[PDB]
Amino acid sequence: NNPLSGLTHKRRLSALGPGGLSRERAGLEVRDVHPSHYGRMCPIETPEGPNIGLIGSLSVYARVNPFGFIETPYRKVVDGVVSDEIVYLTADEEDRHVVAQANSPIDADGRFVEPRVLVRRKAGEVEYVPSSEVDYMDVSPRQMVSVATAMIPFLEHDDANRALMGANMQRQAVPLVRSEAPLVGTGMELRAAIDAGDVVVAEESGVIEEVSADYITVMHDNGTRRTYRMRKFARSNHGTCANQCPIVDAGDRVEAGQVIADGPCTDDGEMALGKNLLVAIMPWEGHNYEDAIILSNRLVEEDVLTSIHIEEHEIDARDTKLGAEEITRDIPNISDEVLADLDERGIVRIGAEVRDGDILVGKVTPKGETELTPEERLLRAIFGEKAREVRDTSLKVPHGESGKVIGIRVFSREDEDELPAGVNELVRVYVAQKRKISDGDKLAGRHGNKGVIGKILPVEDMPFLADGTPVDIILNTHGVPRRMNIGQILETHLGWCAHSGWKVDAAKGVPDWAARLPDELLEAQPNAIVSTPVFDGAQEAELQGLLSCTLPNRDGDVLVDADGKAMLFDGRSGEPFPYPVTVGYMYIMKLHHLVDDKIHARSTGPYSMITQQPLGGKAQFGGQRFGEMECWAMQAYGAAYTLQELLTIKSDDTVGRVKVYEAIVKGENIPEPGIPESFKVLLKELQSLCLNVEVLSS
Amino acid sequence: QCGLPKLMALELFKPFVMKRLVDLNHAQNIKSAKRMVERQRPQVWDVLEEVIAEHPVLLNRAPTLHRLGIQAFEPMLVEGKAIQLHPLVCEAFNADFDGDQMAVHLPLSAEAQAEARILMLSSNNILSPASGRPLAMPRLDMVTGLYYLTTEVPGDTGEYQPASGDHPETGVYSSPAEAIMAADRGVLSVRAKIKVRLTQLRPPVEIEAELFGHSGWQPGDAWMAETTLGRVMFNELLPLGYPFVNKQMHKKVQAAIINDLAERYPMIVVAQTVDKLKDAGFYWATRSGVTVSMADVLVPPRKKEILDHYEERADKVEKQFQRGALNHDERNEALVEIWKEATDEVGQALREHYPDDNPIITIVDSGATGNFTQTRTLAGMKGLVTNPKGEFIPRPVKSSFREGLTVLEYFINTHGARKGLADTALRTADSGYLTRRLVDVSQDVIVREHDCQTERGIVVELAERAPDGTLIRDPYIETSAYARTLGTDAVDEAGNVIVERGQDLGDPEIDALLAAGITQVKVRSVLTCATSTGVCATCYGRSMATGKLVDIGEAVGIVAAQSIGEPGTQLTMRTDI
Amino acid sequence: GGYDTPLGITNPPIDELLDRVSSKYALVIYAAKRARQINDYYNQLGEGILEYVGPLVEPGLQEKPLSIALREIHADLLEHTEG
Amino acid sequence: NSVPGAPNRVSFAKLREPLEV
Amino acid sequence: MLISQRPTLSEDVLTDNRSQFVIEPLEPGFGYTLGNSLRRTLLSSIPGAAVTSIRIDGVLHEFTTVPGVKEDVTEIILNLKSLVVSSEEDEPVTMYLRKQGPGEVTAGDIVPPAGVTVHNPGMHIATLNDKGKLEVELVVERGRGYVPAVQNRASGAEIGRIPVDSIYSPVLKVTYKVDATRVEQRTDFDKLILDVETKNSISPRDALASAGKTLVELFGLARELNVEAEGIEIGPS
Amino acid sequence: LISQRPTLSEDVLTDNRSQFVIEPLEPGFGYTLGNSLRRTLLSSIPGAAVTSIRIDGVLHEFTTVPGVKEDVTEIILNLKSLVVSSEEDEPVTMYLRKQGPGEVTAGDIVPPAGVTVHNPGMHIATLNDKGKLEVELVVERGRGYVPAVQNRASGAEIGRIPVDSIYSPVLKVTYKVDATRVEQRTDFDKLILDVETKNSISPRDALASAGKTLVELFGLARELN
Amino acid sequence: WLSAASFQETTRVLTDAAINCRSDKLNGLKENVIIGKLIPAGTGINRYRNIAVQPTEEARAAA
Amino acid sequence: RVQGPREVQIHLVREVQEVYRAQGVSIHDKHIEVIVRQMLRRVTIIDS
Ligand SMILES: [Mg+2]
Ligand SMILES: [Zn+2]
Repeated sequence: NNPLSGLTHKRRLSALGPGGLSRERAGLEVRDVHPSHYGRMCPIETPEGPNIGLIGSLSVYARVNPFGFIETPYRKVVDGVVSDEIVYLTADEEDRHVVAQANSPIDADGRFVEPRVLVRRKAGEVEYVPSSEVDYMDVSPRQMVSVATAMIPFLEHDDANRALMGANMQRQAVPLVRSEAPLVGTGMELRAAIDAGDVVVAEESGVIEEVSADYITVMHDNGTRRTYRMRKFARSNHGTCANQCPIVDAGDRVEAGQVIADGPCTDDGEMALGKNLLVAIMPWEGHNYEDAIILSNRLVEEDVLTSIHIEEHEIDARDTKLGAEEITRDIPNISDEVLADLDERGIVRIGAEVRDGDILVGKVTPKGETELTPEERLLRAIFGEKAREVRDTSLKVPHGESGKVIGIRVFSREDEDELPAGVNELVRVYVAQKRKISDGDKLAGRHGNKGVIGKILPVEDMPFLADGTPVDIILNTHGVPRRMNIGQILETHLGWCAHSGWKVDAAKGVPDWAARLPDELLEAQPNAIVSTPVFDGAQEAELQGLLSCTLPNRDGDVLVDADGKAMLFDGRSGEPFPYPVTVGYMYIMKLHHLVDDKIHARSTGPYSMITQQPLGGKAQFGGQRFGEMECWAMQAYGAAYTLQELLTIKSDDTVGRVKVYEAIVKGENIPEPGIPESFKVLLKELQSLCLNVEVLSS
Repeated sequence: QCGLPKLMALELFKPFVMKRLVDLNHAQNIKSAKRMVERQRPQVWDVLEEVIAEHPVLLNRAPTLHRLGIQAFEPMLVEGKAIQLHPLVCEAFNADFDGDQMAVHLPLSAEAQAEARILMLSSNNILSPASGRPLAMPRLDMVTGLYYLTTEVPGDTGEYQPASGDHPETGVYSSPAEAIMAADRGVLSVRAKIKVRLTQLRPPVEIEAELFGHSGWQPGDAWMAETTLGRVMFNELLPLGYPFVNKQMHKKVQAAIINDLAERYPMIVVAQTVDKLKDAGFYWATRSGVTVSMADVLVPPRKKEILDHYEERADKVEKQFQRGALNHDERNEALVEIWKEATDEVGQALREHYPDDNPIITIVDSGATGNFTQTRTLAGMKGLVTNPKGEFIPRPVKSSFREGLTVLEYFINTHGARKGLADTALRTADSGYLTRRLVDVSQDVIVREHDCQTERGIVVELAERAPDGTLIRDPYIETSAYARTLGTDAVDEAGNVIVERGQDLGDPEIDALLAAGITQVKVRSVLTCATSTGVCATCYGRSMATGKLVDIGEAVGIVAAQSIGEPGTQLTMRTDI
Repeated sequence: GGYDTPLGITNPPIDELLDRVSSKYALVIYAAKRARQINDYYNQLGEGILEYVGPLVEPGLQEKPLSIALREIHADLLEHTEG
Repeated sequence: NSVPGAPNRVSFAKLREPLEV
Repeated sequence: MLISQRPTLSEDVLTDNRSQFVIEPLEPGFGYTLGNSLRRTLLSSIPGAAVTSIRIDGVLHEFTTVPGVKEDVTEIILNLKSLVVSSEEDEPVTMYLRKQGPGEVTAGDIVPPAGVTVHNPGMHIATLNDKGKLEVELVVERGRGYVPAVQNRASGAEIGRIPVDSIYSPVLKVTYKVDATRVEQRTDFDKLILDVETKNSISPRDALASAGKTLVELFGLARELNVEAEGIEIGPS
Repeated sequence: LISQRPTLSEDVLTDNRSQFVIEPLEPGFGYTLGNSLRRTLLSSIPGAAVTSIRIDGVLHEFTTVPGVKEDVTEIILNLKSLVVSSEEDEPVTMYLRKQGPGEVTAGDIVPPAGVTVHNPGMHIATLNDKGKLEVELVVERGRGYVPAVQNRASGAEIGRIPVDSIYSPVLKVTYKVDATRVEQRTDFDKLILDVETKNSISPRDALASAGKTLVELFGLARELN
Repeated sequence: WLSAASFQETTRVLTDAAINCRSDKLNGLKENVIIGKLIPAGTGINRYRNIAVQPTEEARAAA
Repeated sequence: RVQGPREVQIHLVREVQEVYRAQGVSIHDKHIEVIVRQMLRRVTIIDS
C-alpha cells in the first residue's frame, strides 16, 4: 500500500513458522528486548497485536554474517584516537570489547573531552569508562533503529510506545494523487525511496532522447539507447494505485543512479506519505474530543487527501454437465437502463460507471430443471414469456463499492492460454473510484497520534490567523501531555519555521545558539525543506532561535510569536480567542482503514451448513457475532425476551425466521420463538456419541 | 440519541420499509419493493425516516466488561458512514475514537422494544452498577471547560473593591443579564469576583436559613451573592431547586454534585442536566486557552544543582563499591534509593516552579487527565528505568523527553515500555478468564422474595474511636457501610433509637449515626439470608445502578461477577506475597 | 413537575410511569402487552372485532404501538394483576 | 546528498557519518 | 435567485415580555451569521433611556448608609439602576421623590413631569422608618448600548452626585442556539432560535423589528455599490 | 457617544486586493460584522467554473493520452485552477486545439462569446511530435462548489468526464478592527476589511453581491413589524 | 450438569453425569439460555411473565 | 477451620478489597459478598 510497506516486508525478522515458536508457546522472556539487540534488531518496529515482540525488523546498518548470525559494524578507537577502519562484529564479539556512545564529543582527533564516557559493557550494563579504556565506538546515531522508524523527526523526544505506534502506521499509509514531500523529515527518506524499487532509477547515464507519460527513452553516451516502460494505474496487492509519473525534461542530461520517475508515494525521488497541513492544537467544541480530528472541506475540494483504489473482480467460465458458460448478453429477464453500459461481447464498455448490484459480466448458464412452480406456468400465458432455460449466473457488483471501469483482461481456451483444467474462459475486470476524504477515515501523523475524522466542516467555521489563512487541521490538546508524544509539537514548530523561512541576524556576532548550528541554516527561503536525524537533530535552543526569526510572508506580520503560539479568530462567532494557540505544519497521512471498507449491515443473508446460524465477514453477507460475554450483559439487565429473540429467531430457528419475516411484511404481531435448531443438532451429536440423552416432558 | 449511517439503517430496516412503502403504495408489490429498495431510489429515504421514529436500537462495543456495555438509543439518520456516538457514554463502552468499531443490534419484538426503551435506554442508567458513582460524568474536555469557567482568579478585570470618598465599590451588578451584557464588552471578565443580586438561584443552606427564614423559596425573593458570573452561569445549568454552590469545579466536586442530584431528583432531570453540563463544558473548553507548546513545558532551573548533588552522592557510593566494603547488592540498593530521592526532589521543585495557571497544570489539577509523575517524565527527569527481569538499572536516566534522549537511554526506556505492553496483553486475557469463571460460579444467585425476616447479620467497624477522643470517620465506608439495611436497631447508651431496623442507611442516616456517637452496627447482608434459593431483596440492600431498593428479579449474581471482573485490566503488581 | 418538557423517545417521563407500577419489569410487561393488544385491534378493524379496544388516547399520525401503550399508562387508563 | 538527483535537504546533523547505509 | 424554501418566523409568547424567535429553514452556514449579528444588534442598537447620576439629601461623604432610612446605599443604587423609563427628549431630566414619616418607598411616589414616564410604579426602593425623611434626585438621559458609570465633571458643584452604570438597551438578555434539523432532505437547512427578554416598557416583537430595521438600513449602505447586482430573493409574505 | 451614521470608503491596493473601511461602528460590533461579511463573501458568491471535460483519445479519466507528458488526471488537476467568467446561466462549451510539440496554456483555448479566460499564462500540459490534444470543456454558472455529478445520472455520453466544480471568485479575506475606548465614552469601532479575488470579479463586485444577499436575508426579519 | 458441561472439562463431566444418570432440572439461567427458554431472571420470572393487562372500565366507557 | 465461617468471610472480603483498592478502584463489598457466600455453600462429610 506504499513503498515503505514493501521495504519493511523484507528486512524484517519473524519468530513464527516451522521450527519456531507460536504465540501461545511464546513466554514473556521471548517478547522482551535483549540488550544484545542494540544495533542488531531495532527495538521499535513491531506489530502491536498479539504478535508483539515476536515479529521484528532489521536495523539500517545491520548485515547478515555468512553463518546466519546478525552482524553490525562499529568504529574502533585506540588511545583516544578513532580510526576510520570499520570492522564488523557479531553479537557475542561485543562482549569482549567495549562500545562507546554514538554521539560523543570528538575533538577532530578522536580524543573525548572527558575521560568517563557513556559506554555499553558486555552484560548490557551501561557505565562510565575512561577515554583511554574504550576500544570501540558506534558507527553513527540511528544505528539501533529501523528504516521505517528512522523517518520520525524528533524521535528522541517521543515515548517508546508512541514511536512504536507511529512506526506501525508508517507502513499503513496509502498513496495520494500528489504525494507532496514533507516539509520536515529525515535523511533516510531519499535512500528508502530509491531502494524501494518502485521508483525507476536510470541505471546508465546519458542525455534524455524523449519523455512521455507512457514511456521514457534515455540516450546513452555510447550509441545505444534505453527505454523504460512505465506502469500507470497498476493495481497493488492491497487495492491501491501504483501511478508512476516522470520527473525529467526533454533534453536535460541525467546521471546513472538518478531518479527518473516518482513512485506512488514519492516526489522528486524522496519519500512522501502524506501532506503538510496547518495545525491548531486547541480543542474545538468537542468535535475533536478524545482523539477525534476535524478537517477543512478545502481538502475535499482541493483533492488534498484523496486516493485511487483499484479493485479486481474475477469470473470463471468452466465446464459442466450443462454444457458450457457463454459470455454473452442473452441474460433472462433484464431491463435496458441497466444493460446500456454493457457491450455486445458480454462485458462492460471501457469507461462505464457502475454501482452496487449492477450487472458486470454476463455468464449465461443452463438452468437445468427443478420444480417449476405451477404459478409460473399460469404466468407465461399472460405476457407470452419464453421458458428462459438458462440461469443468469452473471457478475453482480457487491455492496459498498462503485466507480469507473479501467480495462478488461480476458483469457480463453480459444485464445490458447494455459487455463486450468475444465476452465474455458477467465475474465478479470478492474473497477476504480476516487475515494475522497470523509468522516470516519483514520488519519495519523508520524508521532503516533491517530484518530478518525470527527467532522468535515466548511472553511468559514475554522480558526484563522491575522493573515486570514484558514487553519487546515485541528488536534486536541489533551492527547499531547497524557501520551508522552511531545515530539509532535516540536515537529509542528519546525514545520512552521520551514514554511515561513528565517534569516538569523548574524551581524553583531553569531548568536550563541547558532554557533553550534551549522552553516547555510541561518538563511532559508519560504516553503524550504529541512532534515533532522532521529537522534542527532535540532536542539531546543536551535528551535527557539528559529522561532525568534520568523520573517513574514508578503506583508509585515509575525503571526507566530517567540514562544510559539499564535493569535486566532473564531470563524463562527468572530471574536478573537482570549488566548493564543500554537500553529504550525505537521505531516498527516491517510491510513488504509477507510470507513468505506469497514461499514457493514445485514438484514437476512445466508446460513451455514451444520448450524443454521449466519456466516461471518464482509465477503459474505456476514452478520455480527453475539458472544457469550454480551449475553452476560443481556442477563444483567434482565431483558429476558430480547436475549430469547436474539438467540432463537434472529440466529437459529428456521421456522421462526420465516415466520418473523412474514410478520414484519404483513404488519402482523411477531409470534413466539420456537426451539433452536443448534440445540437439536447438539442433542443429535450427544445421541450419536453413544450418550443416551432424552428430554423429559414431566 | 445516537447516529446511524443512512445505508446502514436502510439495510437494517429492510422489511419495515418494504411494508411501509407498499402501504404507502411506493411499490404495488413486494417483489417490486425488492428492486425499489435495492436500487436506492430517492423515495426510500423519507419512508425510511418515517419508520425510525421512536424505534430504539442497541449499541455494543467488544469486549463487554460490565452490564453497561450494551446500551439502547433512539437513532436519528445521519449523513455519512460512521456511527455518531454521544461523548458522554464513552466511559461505559470504554470507547475511544482511535478507530474502534461498534456493533449495532436491532430489537424486533414488541417486548424487546419495550425492554430497550425502559431498561437499556442510555439516559436511564447513569450510575455505575459496580460502585454507585456516576459513570456518565463529564469527561476530559468538558471538565477542563468547567474548571476554567468556575475558577476565581484574584486581581482580574472588573473586580469588586470597596471604596468611599470619591467613588462607590463599582463591583455590584443588578442581575446576571446585566453581568453578561458587561462581559460582552471588555469591561468585565468572566472569572472576576463580583456581587450580583440573584433571583432564580437558590442561595446556599446557611444563607437561606439566615435570611429567608423557614420559608426559603428562592425564585420569588432576591438575594445578594458574592461570586463570579461564570459560577452564575454554571449554577444556571442545575435545576431550579438546587442550591448555589460557588465552588471551584474539580472532577470529585462534580461527582458529588451529580451523585446528590441522582439521589434526590428524578432520573429524567439528571439526564437532562448532565447534557446541559456537557454542552457548557464543550463550549467553554475552547475559550479556556489550554494549549501545549514549548513555552508551556518549562524546565526547573534548580534541576542541574540537585542532579549534580545526587551525582556526587552516586560517585561516593560507587567509590565505596570499588573498595569492596559493600557488595554489588548494596551498590544497587543505595543507588536506587539515592536516585529515587533525587527524582522526588526534582518533582517537588518542578511543582514549586510551575505557575498554577499553566496549561499542563490546569489539566492535571482539574482531574481531566494525567498525573504529576507523567509531567515530571515530560519536563525534568524521568526517574528509574526498569529491566527486562524487573530490576532497576543502577545508572538511571537524567534528561527528559522535552530535552531529548540519547540512544542508550532510549534503549533502556524501550526495555520497560515493551515489558509493560507485553504484560497488558496477557493480563487482559487473564481478566477475561476470571470473569468467565465468576459468571459461571455466581449464575444462580437471583433475588426471589422481598424479605426473609431473618435477624442474622454482619457488623461493620464504621469509624472506630480515637485515643484522643473523637469519631475518626473510617476511610472505607461507602464501599462497606453505605447502601445497606440494618439488621437491628441503632440505639446509643440504651437511649433513643437513632435508626430503626430495616432502613436504607443513606448519607443522612450515617451522619445521624456518627452524630449520635455510635460506632458499631449490625448489617443485614446476603451472607446470612435465610432464603433457600437466591437472596431476599432486603438482605441485598440498595442497588447502586438504580439508587433504590433492588427489584424482585434482578440477577444480582451476574451484575456482581461483572463488577468484580471489570477492572481486571487496571491491576498491576508492586516492585513472596 | 418543574422539569422542562422532554423530547424524542422519552416523551412520557420514565419516573411518572414508574410510580404507576410496582417495579420496572412489571411496567415493561405492561407496555409490551398493551402494544400487542393495540396491534391486534388494528388488525381486527376491517374484520370481526375482538374484545380488544384500540388506543384509548388519541393516536397520532403514525406512531409505533409501544408509544401509544406508554401514553395510555401515563393516563392511568389500565389496571393489571400481578402474577 | 551524494546522490545525483538528490534535492537539497539541509540538515541539523552535528557529525558526519563514516559510511552510508 | 432563490433558496427554494421561504424562511419563516415563529414567535412563542412565554411571559408578558419574553419570546422565542425561530428562523426555519435557513441556507446552510448562515445560522451563525444571522444569530450573532442579530444578538449584537439587539444588545447595542435599540434606543433607550436609563439613569446616569444619583444625588440624595444628607450625603456628601457617607457612601455607606443614609440616616432617616435604615438600609444601606448599595441596595438603593441598585434598585434605582433597575428602573425602566422612556424619554422622548435627549436632555438629562431631573427627578424627585419625597414623603414624610415611616413607610414604603415606591416609584409611584416619584414626580415625573411631561416627557418622561416610569413603567414600574410598584417597585420597592426603600423602607423609611423612625420618622425618616428622604429626598432622592435622579438624572436620566436616553441613547443606546451599555455604558458604565461616567465621572461627574462638576464634582465641586455636585458633590452629592454619584455616577452609576446605565442600561440603555431596552432588551435585557438575548441568547441564540443553532441546530441541524432536516439537513439531509432540504440540503443542510437549519433552525436559528432566539430568546429575547426586554423591559416592560417595550416588547420583544417590535424590539426585534426595530433591530432588523436598523440592521437593514446600515447594511443598505454596503449594498449601495452595485444597485443591480446578483443575490438571492425570498419571495412572498 | 456618537450619533453619526456609518459610512463605507474604498481602498484599492492591487488589481485584486482591496481594503474596505466602515466607520463609525458601535463598540463590540466590528468583530461580528466582519465575520458575517466574511462568511457569506467567502462561501456565497456566485461564479463560473468548468464542470465536465471530454477528450477524443480517452474513454475515462484513468488513461494516458499518446503524446502528452502528463497523465490524464494531471490535466484535470491543472485545469481545475482555471479562471473562467460567464454571464448567462445556460451551460456553454469551449474548445481546445493544439498540435505538435510545445506547451499548451489557457491562452490556446478559444472561448466563445461571453466567456473570458482571465488567466491565459497558466500552462495546462506539454506535448511532443506525437501530441494529439483534442479537449472539450463545458462551463456553467453557479455558487459554492459542487462535487462531480455522476455521468449516468444525467443523459451524458460515455466519454464525458465529470470534474469537481468550485464557483468561488474570492481567494482570501480578512478583517481587522481598532476601537478607541476613550474615557469620555466616545466609543466606536473602525472595521478594516480585506478582500482578495481570483481575477474573475473585482472585490467591489463580490462585496456588493454579498451585501445584497445579506440585505435580503435581513429584510426577511425586518418584515415582522 | 449442562452448566458444568459448557464451562470446563466437558468430557469428564459428561462421563460422570452419564454414569450417574444425572437428570438436569433445566431451571438454571445458562441452561435456559442454551435451550432458548426464558431465563428465570428479569422479566422471565412467573410474576412478570403472567401479567394480565386490560383497560379500565371507565376507559372502556370512553369508547 | 480455626475461626469458624464468620471470620473467613471478613478476611477474604478485606483482602480482595485491599487488592482492588491498591490501584484506587472502588467496588462495594456486597459484590464480593455474593461470591464468598457462593463458595461457602457446601459442607464436607466426616462420618458415614
Ligand atoms: Mg481505541
Ligand atoms: Zn436473608
